Amino acid sequence: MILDADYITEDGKPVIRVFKKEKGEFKIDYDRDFEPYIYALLKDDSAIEDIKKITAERHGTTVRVTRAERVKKKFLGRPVEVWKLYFTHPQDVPAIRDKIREHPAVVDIYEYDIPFAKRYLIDRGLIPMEGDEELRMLAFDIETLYHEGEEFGEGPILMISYADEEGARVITWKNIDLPYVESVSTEKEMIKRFLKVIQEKDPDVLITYNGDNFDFAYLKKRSEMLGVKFILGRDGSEPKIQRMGDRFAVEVKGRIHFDLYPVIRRTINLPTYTLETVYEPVFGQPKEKVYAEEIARAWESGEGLERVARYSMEDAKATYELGKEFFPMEAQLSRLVGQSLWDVSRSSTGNLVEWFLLRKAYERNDVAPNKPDERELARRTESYAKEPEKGLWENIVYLDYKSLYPSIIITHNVSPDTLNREGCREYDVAPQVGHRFCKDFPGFIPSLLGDLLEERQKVKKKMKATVDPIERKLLDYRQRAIKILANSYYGYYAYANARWYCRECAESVTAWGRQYIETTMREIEEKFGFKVLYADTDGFFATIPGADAETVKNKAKEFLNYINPRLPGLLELEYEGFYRRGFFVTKKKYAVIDEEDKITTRGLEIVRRDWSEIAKETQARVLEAILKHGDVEEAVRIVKEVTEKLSRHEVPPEKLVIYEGPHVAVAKRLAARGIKIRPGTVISYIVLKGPGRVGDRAIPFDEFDPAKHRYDAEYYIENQVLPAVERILRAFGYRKEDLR
Ligand SMILES: [Mg+2]
Ligand SMILES: [Mg+2]
Repeated sequence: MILDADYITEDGKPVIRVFKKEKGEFKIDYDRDFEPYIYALLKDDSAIEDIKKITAERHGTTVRVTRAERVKKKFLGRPVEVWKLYFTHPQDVPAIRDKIREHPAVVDIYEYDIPFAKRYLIDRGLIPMEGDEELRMLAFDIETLYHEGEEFGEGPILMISYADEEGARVITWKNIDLPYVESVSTEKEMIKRFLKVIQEKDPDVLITYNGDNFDFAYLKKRSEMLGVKFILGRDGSEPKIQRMGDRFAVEVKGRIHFDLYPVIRRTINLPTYTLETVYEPVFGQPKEKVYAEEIARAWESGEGLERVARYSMEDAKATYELGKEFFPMEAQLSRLVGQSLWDVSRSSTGNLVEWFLLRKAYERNDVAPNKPDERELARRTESYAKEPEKGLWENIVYLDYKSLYPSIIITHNVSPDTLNREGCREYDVAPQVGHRFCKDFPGFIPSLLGDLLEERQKVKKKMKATVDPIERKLLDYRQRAIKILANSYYGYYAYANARWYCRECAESVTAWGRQYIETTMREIEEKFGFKVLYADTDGFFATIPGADAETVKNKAKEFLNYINPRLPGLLELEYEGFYRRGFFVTKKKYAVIDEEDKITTRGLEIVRRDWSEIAKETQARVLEAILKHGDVEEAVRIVKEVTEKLSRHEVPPEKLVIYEGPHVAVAKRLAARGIKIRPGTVISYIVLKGPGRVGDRAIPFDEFDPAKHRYDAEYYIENQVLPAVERILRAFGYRKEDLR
């Protein structure tokens, strides 16, 4: 199994290194014979003898064109000739290319910014992560003493923990009694201990959380002074700290540094992500955080410390198992796309599509377009972008659309190379946007999308016919990845930095989308007696007013296999679900309840950061009276009861606690217990009645006596409780005033 590729240089020449892991042992294939190159379109062949003499310099030495050969290719569905120019070292390219294209006989130059090792993987047709191999993985984390007045680097490494299928321990230079900790002389001897560990297990994959921006940039700095050589690469080098966007990323030769942060900030959507945050949504339960306890352990020798140890092995374990959760999808994405997991786990879907197109382009001898320069990219930033029935309804079906966009792309053959072509004998016309797409031949993108979809279907048959749990799981992920990629083409067409950019294609796919949803919703109403209540870009909610639940489910099935044989191409409507009751507020706000009594809402619940218990309980009760019981007036009543108790200081002070000027206040009775507070802390308080603004006197929930402190009743009624139900009831005709 190919893990990755890079290159080094001897006496001015590149040498490719492919890191493999096959049948138990690590291997390194070297290749001294690959050559860098680019392309050029010349106004007349006679100019090459001029171009072969252009020159530049690097490291004080002269750089030239090695060889030049005339070649036949395809550019946007039009045959054409170009010259392939070779060189000696890949870095020669960045230093001589500009000159070559500012020559008069040059229309343009192509494929001059494809990194050498990826160029190699694509041209030699090698595909990383392809086998059936078992890779040893292992995570690790460090803990450093907070030195208030920072100077990033200053302050030893208190702890460092790792995690493997074989347990999970912690190593330290202090004394601590626990069946899983380790104590040694100094931090230096700690760091040497750490290195000796990895050297022993020799992991193929190292897992971390934000390891690209903290953990490696620390173990390093505080090692240049402890006088130790932080060696981890199977080649004996130190981790290579590179630069991606405006932040950084770290690489470890021979291995694979998997940083969860990027993936998670893309696979799971949350308001504020955090190791303990993201750990709960993945599979069940909590962990603990926000310490200033490091300060306590620093001042006392005894303990507090023995608790902080737990924190560590926990970061370490919570890390090893989340990584074990997102590795499969990222590995299949790598195999599907043709690039390493290091790069794939750190890129956007837009880039995944690009890397996929460049490979196919080479495969089919299609020359690639260039990325946008400052101005082109400047233009490409001018963006592109009915009402729901009102009231309470019942016996509702939701009809889903299967692959809407990629479906339209294939059916109408929408591609940059088929756009408004001259002399086209057969073509389709884009709805309101009159663009003509030629059908005299298959379009570049369309063909590839078509091949992808039927591929997914062959994997599904295989997944439904295999009986082994391990193969079934593998085929399942491979199957989902084709889906993620396929549903990314539409967005790609409108991606400013995209090589195969096409605004006429995007607007068109969007226009056809509305025509199809329009005609489908018209059929079901005029020929089957339904009434559409809400519509999305894809599916829609509908029902037959005053009919039995089974009468609606069955009538909807009759509709499906009546409209599909009538729909062109691969598009289909698919039964999705049934709901007993629901109401739709605006273009993206609604609430529904399934038969099992489960309630779902979109854009209605608390998006706050300062929510409280009593505010969350009341909104839930309002939604239950309406959806589970179909009683609007009962909801309205429930909201008055609550504001009444809360106005008569009767509400149990427990449900009033909140997490994260009022803050400036909490920082006082806290800075009293000698507890300092900076940006990453725990702020749990309760609002009280005070001599100033209605929401500025609060104190830690600790300091609370049912006879020394009362609670600011109006803060809860106005800032919190009402704005948690106002929008829902505003849809049934009520206002703020009918709630107090
Ligand atoms: Mg950490
Ligand atoms: Mg830790």
